[PDB]
Amino acid sequence: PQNENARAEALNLANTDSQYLTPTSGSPVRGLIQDHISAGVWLTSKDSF
Amino acid sequence: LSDGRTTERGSFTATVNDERKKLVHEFHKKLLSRGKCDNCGMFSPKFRK
Amino acid sequence: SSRHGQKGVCSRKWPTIDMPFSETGIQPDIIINPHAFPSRMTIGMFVESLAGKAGAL
Amino acid sequence: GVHVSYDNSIRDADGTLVQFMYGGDAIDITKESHMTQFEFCLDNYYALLKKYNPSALIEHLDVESALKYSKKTLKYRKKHSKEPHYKQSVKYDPVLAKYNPAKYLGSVSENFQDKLESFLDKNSKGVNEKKFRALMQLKYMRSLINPGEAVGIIASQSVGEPSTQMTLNTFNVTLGIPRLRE
Amino acid sequence: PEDFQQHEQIRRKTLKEKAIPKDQRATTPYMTKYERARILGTRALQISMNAPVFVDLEGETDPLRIAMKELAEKKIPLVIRRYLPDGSFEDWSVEELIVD
Amino acid sequence: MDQENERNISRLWRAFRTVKEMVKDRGYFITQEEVELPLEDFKAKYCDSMGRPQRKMMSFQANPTEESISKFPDMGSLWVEFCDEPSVGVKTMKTFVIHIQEKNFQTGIFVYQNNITPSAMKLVPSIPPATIETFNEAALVVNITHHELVPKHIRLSSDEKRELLKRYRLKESQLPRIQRADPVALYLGLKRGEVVKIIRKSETSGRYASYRICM
Amino acid sequence: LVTEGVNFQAMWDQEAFIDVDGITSNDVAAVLKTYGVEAARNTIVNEINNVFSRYAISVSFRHLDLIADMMTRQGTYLAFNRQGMETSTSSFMKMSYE
Amino acid sequence: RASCLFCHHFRLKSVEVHRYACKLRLLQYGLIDESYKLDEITL
Amino acid sequence: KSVVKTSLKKNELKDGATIKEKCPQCGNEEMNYHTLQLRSADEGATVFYTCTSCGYKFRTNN
Repeated sequence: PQNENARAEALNLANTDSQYLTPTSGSPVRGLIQDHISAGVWLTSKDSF
Repeated sequence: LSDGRTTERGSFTATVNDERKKLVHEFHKKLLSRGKCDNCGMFSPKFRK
Repeated sequence: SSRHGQKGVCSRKWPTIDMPFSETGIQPDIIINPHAFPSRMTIGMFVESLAGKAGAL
Repeated sequence: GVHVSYDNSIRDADGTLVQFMYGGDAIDITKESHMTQFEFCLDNYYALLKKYNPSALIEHLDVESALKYSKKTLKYRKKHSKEPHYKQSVKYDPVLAKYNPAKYLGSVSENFQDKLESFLDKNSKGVNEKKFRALMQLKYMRSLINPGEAVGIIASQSVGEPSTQMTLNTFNVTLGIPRLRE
Repeated sequence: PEDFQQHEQIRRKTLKEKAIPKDQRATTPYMTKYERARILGTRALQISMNAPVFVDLEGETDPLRIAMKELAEKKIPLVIRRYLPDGSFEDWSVEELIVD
Repeated sequence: MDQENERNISRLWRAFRTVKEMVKDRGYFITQEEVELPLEDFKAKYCDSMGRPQRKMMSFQANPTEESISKFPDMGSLWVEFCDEPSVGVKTMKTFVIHIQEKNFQTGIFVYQNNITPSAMKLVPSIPPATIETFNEAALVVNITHHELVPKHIRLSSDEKRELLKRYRLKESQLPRIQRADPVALYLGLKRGEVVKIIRKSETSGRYASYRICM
Repeated sequence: LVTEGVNFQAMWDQEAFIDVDGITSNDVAAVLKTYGVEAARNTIVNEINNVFSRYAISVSFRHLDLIADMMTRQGTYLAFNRQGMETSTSSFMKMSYE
Repeated sequence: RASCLFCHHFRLKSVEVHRYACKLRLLQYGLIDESYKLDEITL
Repeated sequence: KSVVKTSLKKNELKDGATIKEKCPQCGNEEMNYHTLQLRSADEGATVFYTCTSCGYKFRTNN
């Protein structure tokens, strides 16, 4: 964008932070993906000291 | 017009537009087919495109 | 691509110093993510990978 | 260009009305996901108190009107619960039909009112209720729609984007998109 | 002549029949994400055109974030006109609105 | 023996039970057990000694409850008419055109059996102070307001249509339009320009009052 | 029961075995002819939700109530097509469809 | 095709033609109830 | 009138494709499969499930 009535509308209406829930079902659309899941089982284990 | 049901510039909504095209499509249904001019017997023959 | 259908872009040319060495000091060439396999189930890449060991002698 | 207006009537861009509140109770789907998580909002009460901070807030909006007219229709509906829909007592409309949810604290559609009450009757252990009726009728107030929201486009993408998944085929009635085209 | 004036007095009578007065306003007391993203838009486009500023700006060159500094401390001289769809409207200020 | 003569009275009974639900809904004074009129008690009053019914016995007149007249200030008498001819004649209407016009009702209902002559349809709007609403008695077996997919319609009066078109600042022709020939608009007898109120039990938030207008 | 055909008038005559105040179909243009328009509206939000449920895609009813109240704004089952747009006001929208 | 070169009116009668036109005067205002009341005057 | 099973009866289909996966909507651990591969070959196994007590349908995406 090229003007300051749009730099606020690329922050406070259409950022990737108000787009956390999709309006189709209310589900969340944003989350880790493949290996950032499989590090949780190793980080939050009971052997990981 | 003394009421607020219309203005000088008129009111035109979707259902009024619905009730307007229905007459004109029926107005152009009736006038297209007829036997004679009926002010009189003085009528004209058909046309063809 | 390998010979089992595992495409993939060269995502980042990674410096050889911050890259894990091995048994000898061998550093690898193509890091492929083991999360790629369970949707593919290309075990033919796994048995190619250890018979490349067993062909290299 | 079907948009919510500033009095919550769903209106097309040339004024021609479509609905009277958005979907029944004027809630965005993107805000309601904890609205029936009454167990959760009890737990984090004090944190969610000062997010929905009523201190500088409850003096600029009407309070004790919707708290009273609802309890007519909470008591008056207890008469005709054993009735079919044609025999219904048609005197009293719901509370939203008189009172704007953006203005009157406690004005609440008839499905959310009956579910806080069922939470405040079954699961009550040292748990109070006047501490909790404030928040979970203020959270309903905060989680309304925004007047001006493009619910004409947003609904039309709730038919579009899942529809690149329903080309599945035979393992009667028409299924998937060739049903949806009809 | 007065065929401008007869053309003018009708408008200012029309424009007075649509302002819903302040004791009879009937919309939300909130700043519903669309005032807030545009009040911060237009005010940031005033500071870029030498508007008088009324805050201790602390080395903040970014013209958008200056308006946020005045939004959270209520120094904005704006008035929101919310059009009800027949043409009537309610001139809300920025003080009497309540932010999220 | 009683092949047709069992069904034709049982279908006519629920048809009669429909009509004493179409009159009570509009605001008139019909009693409780006249709505619930039992078929055993029906045939012992409205059927001949040979078991056949005469519909000339079946016709009646209704008068509005004056609580509803406190809301609809001019609601006249309603006449319910039936027909013992499968072919309604244009001169059978002339008996009934006059009987409305002479007796000075406001609202008329004609029940028929199979068809009306289209020549008899010329006489239908020809009493301009009154109204005539025809009904096929084979089409009135079951009330279509008891069915779950139809919500409870409520017709409105002038002191709340004016509290509507001033509320939402509308015009008349901006509401959702309901047809003239709709079988609910033919049920409650909606004129043009009368907003009806639908309390539809929504699938999300329960009861949800919407409004709708007849054009 | 399930009937592979639509005829409401004859099913009313079968009242001893069918509760005649619960019958539900998919032919919306037949419910509109018999059961008013308000039941032609509650069928549409069922028949749309009978497509997204079999594939387990829970679209919200607030999206469907808006669509069904747009098709049923004129009392008739208006589709979304060239014939359905023919009643409109803003005429560039008509030109810019097709 | 609705025309006649000899009477130079329409083929329909000058009371049938006036009946449809005078409805269309009403339907360029926001009123439909008064449009179907013009057919109450046929004598 | 035929001497083989021309059509099913109302009980003659009793599937047994039991996998021990968790169900959220009715808790039936038993859940069948169906044998397909939907998208172009840049996509995992589309070899479905179907829940077996409440009628829930399941998609084996990836």
